[PDB]
Amino acid sequence: QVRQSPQSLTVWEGETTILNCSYENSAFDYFPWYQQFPGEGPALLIAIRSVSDKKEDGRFTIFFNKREKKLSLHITDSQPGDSATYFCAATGANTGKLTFGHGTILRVHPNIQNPDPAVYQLRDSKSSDKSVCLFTDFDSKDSDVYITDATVLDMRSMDFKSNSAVAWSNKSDFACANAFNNSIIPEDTFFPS
Amino acid sequence: MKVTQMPRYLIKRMGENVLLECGQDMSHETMYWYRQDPGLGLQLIYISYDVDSNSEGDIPKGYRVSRKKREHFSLILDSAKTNQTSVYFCASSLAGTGNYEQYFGPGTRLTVTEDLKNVFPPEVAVFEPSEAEISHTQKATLVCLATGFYPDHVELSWWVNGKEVHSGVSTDPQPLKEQPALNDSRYSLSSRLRVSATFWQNPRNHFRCQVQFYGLSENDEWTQDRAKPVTQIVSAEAWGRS
Repeated sequence: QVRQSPQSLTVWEGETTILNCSYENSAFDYFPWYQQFPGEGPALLIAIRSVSDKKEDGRFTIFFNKREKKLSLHITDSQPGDSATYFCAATGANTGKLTFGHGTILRVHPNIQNPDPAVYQLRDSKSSDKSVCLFTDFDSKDSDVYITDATVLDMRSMDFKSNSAVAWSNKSDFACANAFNNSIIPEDTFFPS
Repeated sequence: MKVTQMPRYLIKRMGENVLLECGQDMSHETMYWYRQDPGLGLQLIYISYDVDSNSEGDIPKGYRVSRKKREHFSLILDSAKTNQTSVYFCASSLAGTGNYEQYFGPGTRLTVTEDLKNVFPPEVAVFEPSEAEISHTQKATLVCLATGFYPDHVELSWWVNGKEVHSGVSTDPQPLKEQPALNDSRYSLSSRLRVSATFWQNPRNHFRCQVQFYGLSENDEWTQDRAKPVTQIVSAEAWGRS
């Protein structure tokens, strides 16, 4: 068993990401981390040996603590392009194959230079009752922005990569104020008519 | 130096034979088949250490493997089950121990479905930018919604004036179930394209969101009244407006 925590993590550009791992087999002696970008296969990123307590490669650093059988990957100065799933893996002289942890999903929001939280309703270019609410800078947890009744009759999707969220409906009575928890969203959220 | 996989997308009915293929040009001795499922990690199905030297991984049940050339490694499901819906990755390394870097293919997303009548192409709609956004920011965000599709095998792109664009595009990372509580739920995906207010305001400009859907093939039988959900593109287009 190789165990990672957390299952997923959301960070801001610039912040230090810390990814935790632990292992039960004290016969593990080699610990590579694999990085998997969206829609791609995993790729070897950085590895350390049991004989060593710290491995550095630019922005990426594995600290390794043999005794508590714990290690962690640090990414200083996190970049949007670091958004990926990170797998901690382990093997020893006397363990077959390579043993992967279940991975940590990392999402890095790009920095927001001038926050403009705003909600706009957009009409379908083709004649219908359909509309979309577009929430710019909605994050200036993320999904708490949404009303998830039971009432709204909508569908919802957030884009961590552009700091935006949408919600949409086929109901012509649909209004963007009822899609969102106004108590929780950014304080200066603009709702132009 | 690359690992290749074919096909990239697959939709099969339960009980069918399925063949996944992996190539590799690095003269690597060892090859691997993994599957990747939500929450679980990379799970090893079979490892191959030399031609006809295949060894079980942790989850070999329901799978068979073929290594007749050093450059290829085949994964076979003799009778596909719905719980074999997954993303399959092959890999290779120089020799078979864990100490060697594994090079992974780009993946095959396989969906095994109880009945092909569950397969639906997407509907696509483009939403015109809000005038309130244009007034406030001098920029105009179009939104594309791809809805109602199954399986979640799509690629969305934007075409402006007949050319694919990437600049100012942000697409949802993955399709989302419309009804997360249903195994056979259909999916939606959204995307935004942001341009300047003057670019949107030019009635000469046109903006097409295109979704490539990967669906049924010629081998698949179809008797339904509705159109056969084959691999196809579905688009929606809007024109700039003074």
